[PDB]
Amino acid sequence: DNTTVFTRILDRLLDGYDNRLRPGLGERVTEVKTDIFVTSFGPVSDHDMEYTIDVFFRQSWKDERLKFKGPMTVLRLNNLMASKIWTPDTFFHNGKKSVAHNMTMPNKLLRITEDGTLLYTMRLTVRAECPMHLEDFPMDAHACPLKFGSYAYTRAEVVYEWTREPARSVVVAEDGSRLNQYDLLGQTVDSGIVQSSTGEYVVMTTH
Amino acid sequence: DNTTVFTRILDRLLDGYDNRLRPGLGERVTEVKTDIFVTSFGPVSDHDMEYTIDVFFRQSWKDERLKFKGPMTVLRLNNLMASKIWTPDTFFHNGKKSVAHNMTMPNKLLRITEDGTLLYTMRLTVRAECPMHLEDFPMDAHACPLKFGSYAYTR
Amino acid sequence: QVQLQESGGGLVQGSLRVSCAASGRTFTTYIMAWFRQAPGKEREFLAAMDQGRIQYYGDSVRGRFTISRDYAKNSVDLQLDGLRPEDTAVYYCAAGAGFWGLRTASSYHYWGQGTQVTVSS
Amino acid sequence: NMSFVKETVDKLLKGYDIRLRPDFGGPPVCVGMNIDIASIDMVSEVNMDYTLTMYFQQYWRDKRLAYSGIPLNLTLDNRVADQLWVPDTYFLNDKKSFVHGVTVKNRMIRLHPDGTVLYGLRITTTAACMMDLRRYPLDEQNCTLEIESYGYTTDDIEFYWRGGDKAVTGVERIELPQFSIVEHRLVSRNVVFATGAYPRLSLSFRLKRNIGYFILQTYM
Amino acid sequence: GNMSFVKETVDKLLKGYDIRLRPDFGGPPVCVGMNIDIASIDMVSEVNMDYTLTMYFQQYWRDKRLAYSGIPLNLTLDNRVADQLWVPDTYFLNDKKSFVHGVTVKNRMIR
Amino acid sequence: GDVTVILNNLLEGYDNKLRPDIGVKPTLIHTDMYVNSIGPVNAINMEYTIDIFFAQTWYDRRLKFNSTIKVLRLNSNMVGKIWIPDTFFRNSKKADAHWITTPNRMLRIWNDGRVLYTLRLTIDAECQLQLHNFPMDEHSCPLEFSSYGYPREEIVYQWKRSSVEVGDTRSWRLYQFSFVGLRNTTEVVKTTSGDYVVMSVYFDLSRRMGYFTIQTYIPCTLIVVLSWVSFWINKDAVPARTSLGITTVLTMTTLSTIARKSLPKVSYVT
Ligand SMILES: *[C@@H]1O[C@H](CO)[C@@H](O[C@@H]2O[C@H](CO)[C@@H](O[C@@H]3O[C@H](CO[C@H]4O[C@H](CO[C@H]5O[C@H](CO)[C@@H](O)[C@H](O)[C@@H]5O[C@H]5O[C@H](CO)[C@@H](O)[C@H](O)[C@@H]5O)[C@@H](O)[C@H](O[C@H]5O[C@H](CO)[C@@H](O)[C@H](O)[C@@H]5O)[C@@H]4O)[C@@H](O)[C@H](O[C@H]4O[C@H](CO)[C@@H](O)[C@H](O)[C@@H]4O[C@H]4O[C@H](CO)[C@@H](O)[C@H](O)[C@@H]4O[C@H]4O[C@H](CO)[C@@H](O)[C@H](O)[C@@H]4O)[C@@H]3O)[C@H](O)[C@H]2NC(C)=O)[C@H](O)[C@H]1NC(C)=O
Ligand SMILES: *[C@@H]1O[C@H](CO)[C@@H](O[C@@H]2O[C@H](CO)[C@@H](O[C@@H]3O[C@H](CO[C@H]4O[C@H](CO[C@H]5O[C@H](CO)[C@@H](O)[C@H](O)[C@@H]5O)[C@@H](O)[C@H](O)[C@@H]4O)[C@@H](O)[C@H](O[C@H]4O[C@H](CO)[C@@H](O)[C@H](O)[C@@H]4O[C@H]4O[C@H](CO)[C@@H](O)[C@H](O)[C@@H]4O)[C@@H]3O)[C@H](O)[C@H]2NC(C)=O)[C@H](O)[C@H]1NC(C)=O
Ligand SMILES: *[C@@H]1O[C@H](CO)[C@@H](O[C@@H]2O[C@H](CO)[C@@H](O[C@@H]3O[C@H](CO[C@H]4O[C@H](CO)[C@@H](O)[C@H](O)[C@@H]4O)[C@@H](O)[C@H](O[C@H]4O[C@H](CO)[C@@H](O)[C@H](O)[C@@H]4O)[C@@H]3O)[C@H](O)[C@H]2NC(C)=O)[C@H](O)[C@H]1NC(C)=O
Ligand SMILES: *[C@@H]1O[C@H](CO)[C@@H](O[C@@H]2O[C@H](CO)[C@@H](O[C@@H]3O[C@H](CO)[C@@H](O)[C@H](O)[C@@H]3O)[C@H](O)[C@H]2NC(C)=O)[C@H](O)[C@H]1NC(C)=O
Ligand SMILES: *[C@@H]1O[C@H](CO)[C@@H](O[C@@H]2O[C@H](CO)[C@@H](O[C@@H]3O[C@H](CO)[C@@H](O)[C@H](O)[C@@H]3O)[C@H](O)[C@H]2NC(C)=O)[C@H](O)[C@H]1NC(C)=O
Ligand SMILES: *[C@@H]1O[C@H](CO)[C@@H](O[C@@H]2O[C@H](CO)[C@@H](O)[C@H](O)[C@H]2NC(C)=O)[C@H](O)[C@H]1NC(C)=O
Ligand SMILES: CC(=O)[C@H]1CC[C@H]2[C@@H]3CC=C4C[C@@H](OS(=O)(=O)O)CC[C@]4(C)[C@H]3CC[C@]12C
Ligand SMILES: [Cl-]
Repeated sequence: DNTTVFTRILDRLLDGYDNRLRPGLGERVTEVKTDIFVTSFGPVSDHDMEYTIDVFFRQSWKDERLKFKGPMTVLRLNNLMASKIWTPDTFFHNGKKSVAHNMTMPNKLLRITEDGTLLYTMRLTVRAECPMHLEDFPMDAHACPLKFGSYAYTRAEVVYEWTREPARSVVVAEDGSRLNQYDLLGQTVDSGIVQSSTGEYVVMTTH
Repeated sequence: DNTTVFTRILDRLLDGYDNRLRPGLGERVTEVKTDIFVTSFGPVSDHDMEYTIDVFFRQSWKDERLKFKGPMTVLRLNNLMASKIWTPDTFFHNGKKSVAHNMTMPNKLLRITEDGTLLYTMRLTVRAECPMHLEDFPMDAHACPLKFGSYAYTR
Repeated sequence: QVQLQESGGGLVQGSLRVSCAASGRTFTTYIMAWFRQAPGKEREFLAAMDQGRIQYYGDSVRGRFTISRDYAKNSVDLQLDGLRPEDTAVYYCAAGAGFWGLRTASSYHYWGQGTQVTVSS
Repeated sequence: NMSFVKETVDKLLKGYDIRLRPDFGGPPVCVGMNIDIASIDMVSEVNMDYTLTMYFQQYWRDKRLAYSGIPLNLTLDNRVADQLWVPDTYFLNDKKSFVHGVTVKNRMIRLHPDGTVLYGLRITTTAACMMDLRRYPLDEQNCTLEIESYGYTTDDIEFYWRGGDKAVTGVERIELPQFSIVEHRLVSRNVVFATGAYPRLSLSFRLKRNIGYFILQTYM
Repeated sequence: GNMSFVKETVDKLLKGYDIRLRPDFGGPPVCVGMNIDIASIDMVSEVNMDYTLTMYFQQYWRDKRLAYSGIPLNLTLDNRVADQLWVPDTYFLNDKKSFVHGVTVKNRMIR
Repeated sequence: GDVTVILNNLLEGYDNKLRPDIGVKPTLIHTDMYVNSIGPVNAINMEYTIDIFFAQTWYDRRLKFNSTIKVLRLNSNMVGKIWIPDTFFRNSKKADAHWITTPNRMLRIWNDGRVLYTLRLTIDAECQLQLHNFPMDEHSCPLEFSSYGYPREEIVYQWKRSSVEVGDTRSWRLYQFSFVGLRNTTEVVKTTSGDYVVMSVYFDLSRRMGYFTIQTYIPCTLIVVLSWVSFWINKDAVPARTSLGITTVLTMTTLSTIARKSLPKVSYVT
C-alpha cells in the first residue's frame, strides 16, 4: 500500500512518548502561541450578568519529541491522536459552563509539522461572567472580559503568548454578531499575571 | 510488607468471579436486605405531582463466592471494582430522572465481610411520582408512594 | 463624595510602598490602577488589578513594581523596587471599569490627588 | 452463510488505520450528502434559533472496505462506526446538537460491494437563525444550516448534494403552528478561513409568518 | 534534569501502585488538608432555596508511596494521572447538582 | 458453574456486529409494550411524555444450547455482548433510558435460541394536535417505532397476541385529557435508504372541559350578564352606564387574552 508508510511514521511517533510530561519538563518553559477567531458573539443575558461567545480557539507549541521525517511536511491527524499526546490544559477563568462541540465528531484537529510544531484548533461555545455597573441603565456601557490560561502549570512551566501582535490576534467575523440590544464597538487584547494560592499563572485576556 | 498481602488478597478474590450470575444460583434464593436513610425530603412539585427525596439507599446480601481470610474483618472495595461483582438491579417503580451523585467521586461504597456478607451503600436523589387527588385543595392530604424492587430477577 | 486618598514617601535615595485608600464607594467590582506622570505632560500606565486578582503591567516596569489589592479594606498598594533616577514623577491612583481602556486614562472616572516621588543619587 | 460474512468482515477491519482518510495521498474524497427533515420543533424568536430533527446521511467511497464474493449490502451494527473512518462534518451555525440514543444509538453503517460506505445519523440540532423583525408579524425570515468540513481542506475532501435538488426531502410535509415554509434551497461552495479553504454546503428555508394569531390577539 | 530520568522516575512511582488501598490502610489515619478558594456565588434563589458556588477545591495529602528524590522541583503531572492514583472520597452532603468544569480539558490538577 | 461455561461457550465465536440470519431470511421481532404512565400532554410544544416497558423477542440461531437449564435469566451485563435490534422511535423528540440503581435492562435466553430483551423508556413523542374544537376536541396521538438501519428485507417487526397493555389508568398524569382507547397499526415506509417496517400505537384522548368551564366560559358569560345589568339602570345615569359598558368591554378583552394563553400560537379560530 502506498500510504502504509505514513502509518509506520505514526507508529514511530508515539514509541516511548510519555504524555504525562510537558514538552520541556525541568529543562525549558513550554511557550504556547494562542489566538481566537470569534465566530459569533452570542446574546448578552443581562439578567445573569453573563454573555456568550462562539470561538475557534486555536493554540500552537513546539514538542521536539514529535519531530519526524516523511513525504509530507505536515500530518493532519484525527481528534483521537490529540487525546493520545500531551496538550495544554487552558481554561477560561471567568467561564461558567461551556461545551466543546462534538457534532458529528469532536471539532478538533491536529497538525504536526516536521520541525515538531503543533497546531491544536478547537470550536468552543463559552458563556462567561460579564460584571456590570447598571448606574446609567439603559444608557450604560460594559467591558465583558474573556480571560484564559493554564490550570496546572505556573509561570515557570507554561507561558502563553499571542501569535500575531495583540491587536490583530483576536479576530471577529463580520457577519457573526448575535447581539440583540447591544452593539459591539470593539475589543482590547492584553496579557497579565494572576497570583493564586497554588502559584503564579499567566492569564491572557480580551475585553 | 503489609500492602502486598492485601493487594494479593484483593487480586485473588475475583478469580473466576462470574458477575453475570446472581449469588447462590441454582441452590437458594438471594435475600437482599435493604433500608433507606432519607437525608432530606425534597420539595413537592404540585404541577408535576413529583417529589424529590435524597436517600442513602443501603443494600446487603450474603455471597459465598467472595469469602476470604485475612487480618482485617472488613474490606472496603473502591467504587470501580464493584462493577466486577454482582449487585442487585433495584429500580424505583415510580421514578423520573433520578440521579446518583458523581462528585468528587462516585457516592458508592462496597464492604465485604470475612463471612461473605456484602454491604452496598449508595447515595441518590430520587424524583418520584405522587399521584394526587386535588379535590380538597388547599386542605388536602396525600400519601406519596416510593416503590422499588428487582428489574430482571423474579420472586 | 468618592475620595481616593493616597500615601507614601516622596524622597528616597531604593524600595518604597505607595498606598491608596478609597472612601465613599465599594470598589470591589471596579478595576484599580496606578498611573505615572513625569514632568512633560505624558501620563504613563504602571499597573492595574481586577476583581479577579489579575495583574497587568506596563513594559517599562514589568517585574520592578508589584500591585496588590485589599478588598476588605478597599485599597490598592504598589510596592516599588529598583527605583532609578528617571522614575521621579507624580503617581496617581485611579479606579473605574475599563471601557475602551485598561491602559488609557480616559477609561477611569475616579482619580487620586497624586503623590510626588523623587529619586536622588 | 454467516461464517463467510464473518471472516470477510474480519479481514476488512483488519489492517485498517482509522486515522488515515480513504486516500491519504491522492485525490479528494467526494462525500455526498442527503437529508430527511423529520420536523422543525420550535422556531423561537426570543432566542434567535430553531430546532431541527433530521436524518443526516453521508455517502462516500472507501477502497479499503471493498469486498467480493458476497453480493449483498452488509448493514452492520452501529458500533462498528467507532472502528471506521468517517468525515468530520459539522454544522457551523450550531448552538446545541446531539444524536438520539434510544433504544441504541441511532446510527447506520452500510457497506456496499464496491466499498461504498453509507453513514446515517439521526440528529437533533438547535441552529442559530438571526431574524430581522422590522416587518414583524408580516416578516419573512431566512434560516440556514451550514455544513462544513472541520480539518480537511478542499484538496482532501469535496461535498456535494446527492440528488442535485432532491437531496433534502420531507420539507413539504413540515407543518408549524406559526410559520409556513414557502421555499427551500441547496447551495454548495468553498469558504476560506484563517487555516485554509474548506468546502461548504448550505440548506436554507424561507419561513413566512402567519397573520391569523395576531389578527385575533392584537389588531382586532 | 533530563526528560528520560523524570520519565523513569514517574514510571517507577506508578509501578506497583494499588489504587484501591489508601496510603496507610494499615497504620495511622491519613490527614487531608482542604484549601477551598471561592471564585463566585451566582444565584442565591429563594424559590429553589439553594445557592450556586464556583470554587477551586484543593486537597493536600502525604502519600509516602509517591515519593521520589534527585529531582528538586515539584512535578505538575497531566490531569489524567488523577485516574491512576488514590484520592479521597470527598463529597458535599448538602449538594443538589454539581460538576467539574470540562474545557478545554477537565479542569483538574495533580501536583 | 455450568452456567458460566455455557455463557463462555455462547460468547466465543460470537460476532455482535452481524444480525442473525444475515443471508437466509429477515429477522422476525415480536414486540410488546406496557404503558406505565402517559405523562402530561404539553399542548404548547404539541407533544406528550409516555413511559413504557418496551419488550422485544427474537430468535438467534447462534445462541442455541442444550442443557438441563431450561432458561438463562440475566441483567444488563450481557446486553452489549450479543447482537441487539436497533429499534428506535421515529416521532420521538426526546428519549432516554433509566440508569439507576443499575441500567434497567433484562435479557433472557432460552435453550432453543429465543432471546427476550426488555428495557424501560421515557419517550417524549410529538403529537400534532388539531385544536379546531378546543376544549371539546379529541386526538389520536401516535407512537411509532421501527428499525433504523435494517430495511424490511432484514428485519420484520410484528405484534403479539396482546402487545399493548395499560395498568390502572387512574395513576396517570393526564390532567385535561381522558384515555379512551388504544390501537395498533403496521405499515411499510419508503425512505431514501430503502423500505422499513414501521409500527404505530395510537392512543385516543378526549379533553375534559372542566377546568376551562371554570376558567373562561363562566367568567365571560357573567360579564355579558353583567353588561345586561346596565339596561335596568336609569338612562339619566350617564356616567354609571358608560362606566359599566367600558368595564365589561375591557374585562371581555382581558378574558380573551387569558383564553389563548394555554395553547400554541395557532393562526385560526378555536
Ligand atoms: C458528544 O459528547 C458527549 C459528551 O462526551 C457524548 O455523550 C456521551 O457519549 C458516550 C458514548 O455514547 C456515553 O457513554 C455511554 O453511556 C452509557 C450510559 O448512558 C447513560 O448514562 C450516562 C452516565 O454514565 C454513567 O452512569 C451510568 C448509569 O447512570 C453508567 O451505566 C455508566 O457506565 C456511567 O457509570 C459511571 O458513572 C456513574 C456516575 O455518573 C457511577 O455511579 C458509576 O459507578 C460509573 O462510575 C449518561 O451520561 C447518559 O446520558 C447522557 O448522555 C447521552 C449521550 O447520548 C444523552 O443522550 C443524554 O441526554 C445525557 O446527556 C445516559 O443516561 C453507557 O452504558 C455506555 O457504556 C457501556 O457501553 C459502552 C459501549 O462502548 C461500553 O464500552 C461500556 O463498557 C458499557 O458497556 C458495558 O456495560 C453495559 C451496562 O451494564 C453492558 O450492557 C455492556 O454489555 C458492557 O458490559 C461490560 O461492562 C460491565 C461493567 O461496565 C460488566 O459488568 C460486564 O460484565 C461487561 O464486562 C457508555 O459509557 C456517555 O454516557 C454520554 N454522556 C456523557 C455525559 O458522557 C456524545 O456521545 C458525543 N457525541 C458524538 C456523536 O460524539
Ligand atoms: C463518574 O466519575 C468517574 C470518576 O471520575 C468517571 O470515571 C472514569 O470514566 C472513564 C470512562 O469510562 C474511565 O476511562 C476509561 O477506562 C477504561 C478502562 O480500561 C482499561 O484502561 C487502562 C488501559 O491501559 C491502556 O489504555 C489507557 C487509556 O485508556 C492508557 O492510559 C494506558 O497507557 C494503556 O495504553 C487500564 O487501567 C486497564 O487495562 C483498564 O482495563 C479505558 O479502557 C478507557 O479507554 C478509552 O478512552 C480513553 C480516553 O478517551 C482512550 O485514550 C483509550 O484509547 C480508550 O478509547 C476508547 O475509545 C476508542 C474510540 O475510538 C476506541 O478505539 C478504544 O478501543 C477505546 O474503546 C478509558 O480510559 C476512567 O478510568 C474513570 N475513572 C475512574 C473510574 O476513576 C465516570 O466516567 C463518571 N461518570 C459519568 C461522568 O457519567
Ligand atoms: C437564505 O439566505 C442565503 C444567504 O443570502 C441565501 O444563500 C445564497 O443563495 C444563492 C442562491 O442562488 C447562492 O447563489 C449561488 O452561489 C454560488 C456560489 O458558488 C461559487 O460561485 C462563484 C464561483 O466559484 C463564486 O461566487 C464563489 O466561489 C462561490 O463559492 C454560485 O456558483 C451560483 O451561481 C452559479 O450557479 C447557478 C446555478 O446554481 C447559475 O444559475 C449561475 O449562473 C452560476 O453558474 C449562485 O450564485 C448563494 O451562494 C447563497 N449564499 C450563501 C450560501 O452564502 C439562500 O438562498 C436564502 N434562502 C432562501 C432565499 O430560501
Ligand atoms: C445494494 O444497494 C445498492 C444501492 O442501491 C444497489 O445498487 C443499485 O445501485 C444503483 C445506484 O448506483 C441504483 O440506481 C438506479 O440507478 C440507475 C442508474 O445508475 C437507474 O438507471 C435506475 O433506474 C435506478 O434509478 C439501483 O437501483 C440499485 N439496484 C437495486 C436493485 O436497488 C445494489 O444492487 C444493492 N445490492 C444488492 C441488491 O445485492
Ligand atoms: C514545591 O512546593 C513547595 C510547597 O509549595 C515549595 O516550598 C514552599 O515555597 C514557599 C514559597 O513559594 C515557601 O514560603 C515561604 O516560607 C518561609 C518560611 O516558612 C516564610 O518565611 C515565607 O513568608 C514564605 O511563606 C515555603 O516555606 C516552602 N515550603 C516547603 C514545604 O517547601 C517549593 O519551593 C516548590 N518547589 C519548586 C521548585 O517550585
Ligand atoms: C396488535 O395487532 C395484532 C394484529 O392485528 C392484534 O392481534 C390480532 O388480533 C385479531 C383480533 O383479535 C386476531 O384475529 C389475530 O389473530 C391477532 N393476531 C395475532 C398475531 O395475535 C393484537 O391484539 C393487537 N394488540 C393490541 C390491540 O394491543
Ligand atoms: C377595567 C378596569 O381596569 C377598571 C378597574 C377600575 C375601573 C375604574 C374605577 C373607577 C372609575 C370612576 C368612574 O367615574 S364616574 O363618576 O363616572 O363613576 C369612571 C370609571 C372608572 C374610571 C373605572 C373604569 C374601569 C376601571 C379602570
Ligand atoms: Cl438581549
